[PDB]
Amino acid sequence: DHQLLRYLLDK
Amino acid sequence: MELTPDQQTLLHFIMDSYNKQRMPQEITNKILKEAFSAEENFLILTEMATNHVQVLVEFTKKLPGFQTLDHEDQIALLKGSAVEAMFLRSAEIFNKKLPSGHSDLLEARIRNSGISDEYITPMFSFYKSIGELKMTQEEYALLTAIVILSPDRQYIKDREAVEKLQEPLLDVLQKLCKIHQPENPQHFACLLGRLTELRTFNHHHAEMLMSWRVNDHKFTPLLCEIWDVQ
Ligand SMILES: O=C(NC1CCCCC1)[C@H](C1CCCCC1)n1c(-c2ccc(CO)cc2)nc2ccccc21
Repeated sequence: DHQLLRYLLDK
Repeated sequence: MELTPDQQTLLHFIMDSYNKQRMPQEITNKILKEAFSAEENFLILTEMATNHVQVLVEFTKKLPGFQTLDHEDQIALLKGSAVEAMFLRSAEIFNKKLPSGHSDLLEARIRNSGISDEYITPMFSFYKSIGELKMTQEEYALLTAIVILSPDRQYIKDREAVEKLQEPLLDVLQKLCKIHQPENPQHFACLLGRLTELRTFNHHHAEMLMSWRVNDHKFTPLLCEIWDVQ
């Protein structure tokens, strides 16, 4: 779903 | 009454992390210098808000214990606080002292920026009410962390894990409030009370954005998933 927020959080 | 060495370390860590934000001077100087059309102002806000969300994710992941939380609760907290954190930051910026007549011009420029009349009133009432608190940068930084680490957000699987993370930040803020303002012993209560007003802005936010007097309401993909706009 929210893959942009997920990407920013998991970096 | 005074802060413990752990609390002092916590406060400074939050403060440095909070200062990675775009300078209040950069925002005010941009809109005070030139008068813009609603189209340009919508685009300014969209650029401002994308930078804000990016820096907010970085601030949030540096919050002690945030990385130890369940990954689904992490998203929920960020989605839950992003609009509130944005209005609290705008409120911070709005209430920074500027030369004579500058704060008046800034206010008049936001008022005719392109937003609907109906949303200007609760927004400016919230800003002016935040100013009446005469908040320090420390207080703004801690209250932002407290807003982010709210255990009573929607779709939180483990409230207790979030509670345990927000409690040391509340303790620090309360110690600060009772130090800077012993004259107003209700200062801490007033700060926490503003948080319930921030929550209202979250509810009508998508309507606020679509109400802008522009032909096309174009948002960045990041703002689209954070704000739930198309
Ligand atoms: O730039 C801005 N906000 C950013 C957001 C991310 C965090 C930093 C501030 C904008 C706009 C001001 C009018 C011209 C275009 C930008 N703004 C608002 C504001 C106006 C409307 C909405 C919702 O529709 C939300 C916020 N309040 C401000 C108070 C002070 C200085 C800017 C302020």
